[PDB]
Amino acid sequence: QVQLQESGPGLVKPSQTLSLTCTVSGDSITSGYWNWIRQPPGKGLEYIGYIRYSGRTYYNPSLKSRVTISRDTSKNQFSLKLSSVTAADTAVYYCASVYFTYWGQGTLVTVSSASTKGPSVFPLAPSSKSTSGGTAALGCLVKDYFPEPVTVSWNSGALTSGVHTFPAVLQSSGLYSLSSVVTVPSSSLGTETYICNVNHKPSNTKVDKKVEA
Amino acid sequence: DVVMTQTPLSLPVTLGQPASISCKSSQSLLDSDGKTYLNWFQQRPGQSPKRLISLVSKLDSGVPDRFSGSGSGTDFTLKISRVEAEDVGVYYCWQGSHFPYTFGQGTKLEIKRTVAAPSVFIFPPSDEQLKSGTASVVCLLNNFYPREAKVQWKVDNALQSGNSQESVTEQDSKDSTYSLSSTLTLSKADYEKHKVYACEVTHQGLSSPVTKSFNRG
Amino acid sequence: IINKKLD
Repeated sequence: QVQLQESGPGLVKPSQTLSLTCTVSGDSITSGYWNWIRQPPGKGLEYIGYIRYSGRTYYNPSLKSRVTISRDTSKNQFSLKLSSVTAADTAVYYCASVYFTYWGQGTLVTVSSASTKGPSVFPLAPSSKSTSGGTAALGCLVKDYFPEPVTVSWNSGALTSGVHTFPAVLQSSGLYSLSSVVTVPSSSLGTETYICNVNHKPSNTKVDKKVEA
Repeated sequence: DVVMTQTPLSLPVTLGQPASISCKSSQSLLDSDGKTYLNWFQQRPGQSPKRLISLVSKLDSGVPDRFSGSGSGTDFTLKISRVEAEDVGVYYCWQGSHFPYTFGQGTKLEIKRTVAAPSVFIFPPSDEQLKSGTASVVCLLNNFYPREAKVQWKVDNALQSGNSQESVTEQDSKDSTYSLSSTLTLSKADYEKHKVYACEVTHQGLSSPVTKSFNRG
Repeated sequence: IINKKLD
């Protein structure tokens, strides 16, 4: 099947230019149609436009004066440029194949003059008061970062079931914070190592935190 | 452009019951080539939209036959004969017969499932965070239904007010449950003044309130 | 399965 993945800066200052790239695996972009579409916070979907098998582009006339879509067939990548951004351009941006059959995972772009800042990562330590019979909870507190999002994985992706990463909350400081927790067997404590892996792309920070009982 | 409008925007549905979503467009979508390019996406929580229905009623690949679609020209309906847990998400109608393609606001389908009580856990702040001057005490409510829950903090039996913040996950696509975090925020200085930190939970799934607490030692 | 006008 065709796989797509978008990449680009999560933070853009007002009146600057947003740049995003979509990398396509499994089929050549010389052949299809390649779409961009965005999802502003709580505000449905907005079509941006496409580039064709031949390089021809179509742009949503809502954006066409500030938008460019281009491609690098050598890298099997197409890209998005949206100039003179405002907070109205804050959204999740997705790339997608023809007929929107295959999708990337999306990338959040935040339009703001505030500075980026990576998170502090504190352990939510399993105790006797975070164990319910056979079940113990442990986690990571991911605090005071901007902008969204952070990605949290456990033991580098080997621990998938039982994970809850909570939605971030905007504190009155202007910084975000969330917790990621996981439930595991109480028998696994002391013998199984548990590490949360925090990715904050907007600040180019990755943090690994060992969580000990 | 062509405007798409969905109703309701919010749709609570009991597991196993039917569900209906209406979509209306400001223009006919019947093209002169005989085709009607009204389509539906399903956006599962934390995922991108996915093709659900194409051309009013053709189910896209991998879509269960509990889904149906209907209408002509300007009035459209998405139907789920029996709602199952995997149906959690936002549903968008969209239009591909006029450029630009345009999308509905989306209807959020929330699932009513069996009532189930949370499992409650409490976490003391790590010694490391205290060195920064702030204390975060986390109380976790895991896998419960419905989303409504009362979480009170008590510090040495003193009811806490205005220093807490809650966050709730989207409901699970397999379990239809919620999980909740409640975070109590104090200065290190104030955290060191007191001994017992308690998280007290009431929920429709509980005969009695449940308290989790720790001794700061 | 075509769901869209492309041009």
